[PDB]
Amino acid sequence: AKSSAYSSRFQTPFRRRREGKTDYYQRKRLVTQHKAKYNTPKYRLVVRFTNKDIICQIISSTITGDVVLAAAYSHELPRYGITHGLTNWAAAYATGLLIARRTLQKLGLDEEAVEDGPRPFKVFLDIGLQRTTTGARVFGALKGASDGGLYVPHSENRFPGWDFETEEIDPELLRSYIFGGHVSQYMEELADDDEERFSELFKGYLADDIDADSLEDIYTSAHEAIRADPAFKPTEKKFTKEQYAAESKKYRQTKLSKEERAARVAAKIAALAGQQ
Amino acid sequence: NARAKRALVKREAKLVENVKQALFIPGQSCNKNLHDIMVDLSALKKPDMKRFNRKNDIHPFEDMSPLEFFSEKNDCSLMVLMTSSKKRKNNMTFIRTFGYKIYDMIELMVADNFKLLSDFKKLTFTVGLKPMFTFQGAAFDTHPVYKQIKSLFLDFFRGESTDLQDVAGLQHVISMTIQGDFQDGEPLPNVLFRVYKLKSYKSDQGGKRLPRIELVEIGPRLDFKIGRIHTPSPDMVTEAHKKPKQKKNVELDIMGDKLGRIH
Amino acid sequence: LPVTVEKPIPVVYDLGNLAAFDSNVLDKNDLDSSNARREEKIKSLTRDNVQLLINQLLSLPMKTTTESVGGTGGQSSVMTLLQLPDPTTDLPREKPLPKAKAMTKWEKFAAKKGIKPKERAGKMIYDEASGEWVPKWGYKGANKKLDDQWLVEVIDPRTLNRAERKRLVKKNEKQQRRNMKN
Amino acid sequence: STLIPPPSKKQKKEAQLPREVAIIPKDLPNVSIKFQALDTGDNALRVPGAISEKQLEELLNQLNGTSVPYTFSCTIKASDPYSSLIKPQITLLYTPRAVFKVKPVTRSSSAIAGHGSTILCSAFAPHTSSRMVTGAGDNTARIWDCDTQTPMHTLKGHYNWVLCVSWSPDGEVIATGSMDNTIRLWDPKSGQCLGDALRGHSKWITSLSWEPIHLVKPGSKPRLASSSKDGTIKIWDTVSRVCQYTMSGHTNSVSCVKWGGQGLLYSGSHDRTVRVWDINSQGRCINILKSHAHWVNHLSLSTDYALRIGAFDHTGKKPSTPEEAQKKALENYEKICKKNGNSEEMMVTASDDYTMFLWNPLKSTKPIARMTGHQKLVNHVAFSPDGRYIVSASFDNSIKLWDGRDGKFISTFRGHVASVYQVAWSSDCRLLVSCSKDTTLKVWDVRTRKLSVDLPGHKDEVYTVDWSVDGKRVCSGGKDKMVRLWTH
Amino acid sequence: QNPMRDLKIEKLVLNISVGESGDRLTRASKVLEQLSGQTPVQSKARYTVRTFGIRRNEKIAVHVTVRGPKAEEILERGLKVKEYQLRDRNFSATGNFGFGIDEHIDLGIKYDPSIGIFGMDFYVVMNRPGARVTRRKRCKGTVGNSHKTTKEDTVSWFKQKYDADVLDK
RNA sequence: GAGAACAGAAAUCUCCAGUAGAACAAAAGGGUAAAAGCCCCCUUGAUUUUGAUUUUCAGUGUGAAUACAAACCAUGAAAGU
RNA sequence: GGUUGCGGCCAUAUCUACCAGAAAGCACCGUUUCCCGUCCGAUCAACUGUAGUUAAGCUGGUAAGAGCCUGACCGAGUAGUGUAGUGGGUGACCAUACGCGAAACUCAGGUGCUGCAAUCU
Repeated sequence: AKSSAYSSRFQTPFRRRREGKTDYYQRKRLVTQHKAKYNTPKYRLVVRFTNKDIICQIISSTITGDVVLAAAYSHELPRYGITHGLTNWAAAYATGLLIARRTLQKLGLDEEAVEDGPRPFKVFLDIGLQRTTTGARVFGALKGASDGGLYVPHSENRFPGWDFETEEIDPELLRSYIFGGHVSQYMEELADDDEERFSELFKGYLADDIDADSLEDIYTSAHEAIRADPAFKPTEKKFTKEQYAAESKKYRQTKLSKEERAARVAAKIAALAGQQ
Repeated sequence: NARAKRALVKREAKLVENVKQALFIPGQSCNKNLHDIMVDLSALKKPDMKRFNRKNDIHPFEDMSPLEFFSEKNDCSLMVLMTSSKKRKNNMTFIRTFGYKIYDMIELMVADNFKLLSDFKKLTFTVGLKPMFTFQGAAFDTHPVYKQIKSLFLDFFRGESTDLQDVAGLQHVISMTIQGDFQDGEPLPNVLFRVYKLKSYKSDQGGKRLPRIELVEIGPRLDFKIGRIHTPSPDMVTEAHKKPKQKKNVELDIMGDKLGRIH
Repeated sequence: LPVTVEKPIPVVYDLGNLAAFDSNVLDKNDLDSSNARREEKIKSLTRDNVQLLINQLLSLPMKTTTESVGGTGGQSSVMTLLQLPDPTTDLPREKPLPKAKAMTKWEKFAAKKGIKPKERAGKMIYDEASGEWVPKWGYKGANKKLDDQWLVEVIDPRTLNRAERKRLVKKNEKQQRRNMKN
Repeated sequence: STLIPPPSKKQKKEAQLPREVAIIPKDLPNVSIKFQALDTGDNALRVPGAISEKQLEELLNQLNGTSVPYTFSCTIKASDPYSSLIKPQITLLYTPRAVFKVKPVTRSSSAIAGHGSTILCSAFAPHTSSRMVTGAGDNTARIWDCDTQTPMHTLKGHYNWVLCVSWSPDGEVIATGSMDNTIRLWDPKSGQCLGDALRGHSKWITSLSWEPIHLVKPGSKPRLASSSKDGTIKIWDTVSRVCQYTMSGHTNSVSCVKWGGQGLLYSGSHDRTVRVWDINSQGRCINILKSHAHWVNHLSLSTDYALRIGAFDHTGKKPSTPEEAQKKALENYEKICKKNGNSEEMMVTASDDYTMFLWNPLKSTKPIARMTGHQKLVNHVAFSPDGRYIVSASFDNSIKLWDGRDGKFISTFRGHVASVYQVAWSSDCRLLVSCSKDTTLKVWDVRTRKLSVDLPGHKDEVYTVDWSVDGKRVCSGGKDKMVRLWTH
Repeated sequence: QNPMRDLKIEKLVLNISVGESGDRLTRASKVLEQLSGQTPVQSKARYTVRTFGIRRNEKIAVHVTVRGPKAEEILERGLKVKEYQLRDRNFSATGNFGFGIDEHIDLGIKYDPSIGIFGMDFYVVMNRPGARVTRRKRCKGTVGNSHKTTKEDTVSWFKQKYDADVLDK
């Protein structure tokens, strides 16, 4: 029960805020950075997590709406040899390490800028709507391109193994989460005790005969493989675009014309007015 | 108790003044097409730009008083009104002020050969950079209309003042030309207004240093027709041109070193 | 692929506002509205304007710091940025110059008797009993010790101490106005 | 803070004028040019237009018919390499590039926790820069996975300060010299105490050097040189882990040791004296050197960076057969050995008589040059990785630069505030890192004689820095118990 | 058709409104402590009423919210005293509902003459799977109408198990 | 508005909602919404250092105030503020 | 064409009322050892992609719904006012003129388009 006078008075927010996706307030700082010092182009590292997927992009800032310099996906990882735990802590480091080696190759510093020249490269990090909790896997994406070489300036507080009462960080516990040892630990925590849930979980490892000690060897082997080839081979694109087009158009309900709805208007007053 | 005070400090007069604020206002006679010129003109004035949601019946060369009633509120020295009519079609009224008092105004009818940014072969752009400025014609410097127009968009688009600048920010340029030469007695021609984004080329005859610059249209392709003009009082002009004011036989060397010349 | 472009009129540079001023003859019918051959007449002049601009821009000195990690308000060492001159074209100033000066009637009295201004050192006095510092006003101020302590040593007296400050606080507020008038 | 004095009101008007496009207009005079290789050869007299050097490189590369790019230098008084032609026939001085670029180090990784004591020494593997061992004030050593910046095999087993370490230049074995008497050999992959500790010195270990790759037979591991504070020098086996001999030559503590190029050994000691030792005489002294008036610190050899890396390039590609490695280390040494077609490796001695002497010990017993100029004592002296420039580090907060040929003074890298502790080179012979007693590190272009970028970031003094062979990463060690990896 | 959208319990609200702060307030928390196991939470006084004799910011009520089957354990033993019988009103239009009793010792709890006798506020909220879309931070949305709950589904569900009764329609 | 025993016009608890009759330090044409509202977390402030206005009897390379700017400082993972 | 992220304009994008939605991608959904966080694994964290579900979200479609947008000579050069004549008028204010100059009202139509990147029968 809401009045029609209110139906004129309310102000629609932005669709991108009406969808629960973007804070412009946070984005507003990411537009008006300093900027009274210099004109330096701002680059934005956007990281997003859906379920069963990891998206990481370097995104520019464009009046047209944006331009994306590079993109990295969690489903690019079976190209490099990871089959399960695609959304874990470790794949975020694998995602973060990937996109840096990838974007350096198109940058081409290995493998207009006059008067020196080389110019190392910085991107600032988008947070998104994710809660800033320490040890969370979002900052695992920060860890990768850092080791990849992208200078995203930051601090180490949200890294896992950050002590509370003293400002100390554990590199040793950090090493386990990079190689996913806690998973392979909790594999072994569930293998000996309560096999029934362990029957449910880890089933692809049970399908592939993959044990706990192998898991640490999986990533580390796969790391330099990424460092060998980050070069973004995109898909073979089966069923080319018109084949995707018409099949969706077989499930695609259309509006009616005014010439139809006038017959639908005239269907009412003959039925709902002229005494049944 | 204290939050608002900083806003009042932002409204303070100041020796080194801030970047002047533009204000985009839809007038009463507004349509879709003039509305989208606003947005594609807004892109150069990102971030410092505000809009309304309302039609606003203001006749500027009739009365000026509600304009300050906006301007003193939103602390915007520069104001843009939207108006199209039978006589004065597509008139984008531009206002410079002085201490929330109207310094001057200008009517600017827009021609119909315009392009929006979607009309262009779509290129990139980086939001909120300083452009470069090119004025082709001596009549910008001589003729008092175009001196004022030169006085307008320099004080409209430049944004931040600096002593120091990265190469990487130099992406785009704004080009303004008067439509051919004319005479005092020939009608004031239209405004050839184009915008490019640059492109480097290692050209090998400038050697290690100098590139070859070959532009691409990005737009928006626009043509302005001049209407009438309000002008400031000369006493106001002197106030709007004043230094903040902030030694013989006395020199600093390198390393300080206040010296005294004898003669 | 050649770079250097001449013009009939020496184009004035204003590098402080990053500006370029061609003053040459603008041919009319080249700039005809219905002329299809227009954009090249626009662009070729413009890119020859721009090419000359950067040649002055690249004729400038530049900064090379040697700082590094956590460059708080500066450039990197790999950054090398253009030392600009001043904007010579005198644009209209937005707001008049704020000179709100008075003698405030104290400075007059400071002018006659040469009471120099004090050091403006700090808030903290030293207390005896206890041996702490406990600054003068702001928290546990030396002012409001009398109203909080527990005896009197000869109608309440402590609210009178509140009252006499409310004279002297408002005496600032009364002396605020008259110097705001004059 | 202190500030630069500002530009003047006069000077502000000066910059307002439009000025100075470097047109290089036609640019048509024509002056003749002479080429000269900087080792021995002068080659002819030609006259093109005023051009860029990329054409000049392709002018010289067809003259020999190379397909090897070169560096060009000229106007030599005052040493100023159309770029030269604005300064005033003309003699061009050319020299090879060893074409590779190492990017200057600006930022870091994180600071790395670990052992709770000071850091004494560190070294990269030559085959990859992801692995790097550190010597600690703790009883243990530490190997780091530099990619993850995480510990790989916290390495227990000594029971005193692990003073000096080294990597086996093929990439197999790690030596760990300790403050008690002990040397343990190590495997990087396993992190296990490879047999018993090498025992037999009676005082602490001073310096450890490996027998180089291109001398050891194919099918044999390289041996080790050991110098210790009791004056003894013992040449150990790795296989049987029993030393071959002591040598009782020097009197005081032996400062440093290097294996020679022509199968020789070199020993600076605290007897103000350097001895020349030969393995093929079963460890027998052959030449004694008497120049210094105070005792000798940190001798180095010309070709040592080649002798350190052991048949890896900057890419670090692993060779297959031991004979191929016998070729490759020989190849890489020969590229630096015979600059003048001559196997004349050079040696410079450094000591606390504020003096360095230039030596050709095989050819003569007379020193070539007496380097002089420091005020406090020199500490750390190393050649350039092409074996061409000699740098000198000292306690007078200054880093002086010398020629490698005649011992001529070049310049001084002023800018350090406290005593310079040690320096290290970039692989492409351009950059130069240095650690000093102050917190910062400073990286120096040898070509422009200038601070590239000062880098702070530690918390305290810095004892050890080292440069990665690929030119990628930089490890650091000091008192503040943290490891900091520095890179581009 | 409920392929997933069955009708489990969200949580039990245990609540005790004590008009004063003090030992009558703190024991009421200790009543909730020994019952719920968790630490309860204290509602402050919103404004000044003074007809109850109460002013603003007085830490008036204590309450605690329990979820899971642990709630359902506690939920039965009040219905034990309520004898598996609830009345008409006693139900939201949404289908959220509750009741209450005095004498908290009627279920489990020993008398404990040093803790006194309180009465409790019982309340149960209901949900179907999918309610996170109204509860999650990112992409916050609104539940469709067919997926929503009524009193009518709530009563038919509530008679069904717990052996319960309608008690005047 | 629909709900929950004691509990009533007013005690707390659930759901629907108020374009907000959120309180906005202000007063307002207007707008802030993952807030400038509410709550929680972390912390000084009257720091130093020199070119513009002053005042000096040890005229006192400033001795201090005052004006400006810079270094710093606080927090935030960061952008930043 | 569908979808997904980052977006631009920010109602033609909303609200209300129904219905439909292959594929894929989302989502709901599985879990509580670790990291993290709550009165509460509800939220947030982690984990899993296994056990399930397209039911909601979402995406279209439907409603002479509410609102909202454009075009038109829609009022309309109207109101109004500038200016112009020793006009008329006891006043208040009215014929001629030539300058600006509007809205409400009516008709015509509507009901998000778009940027980048990636992917699906």
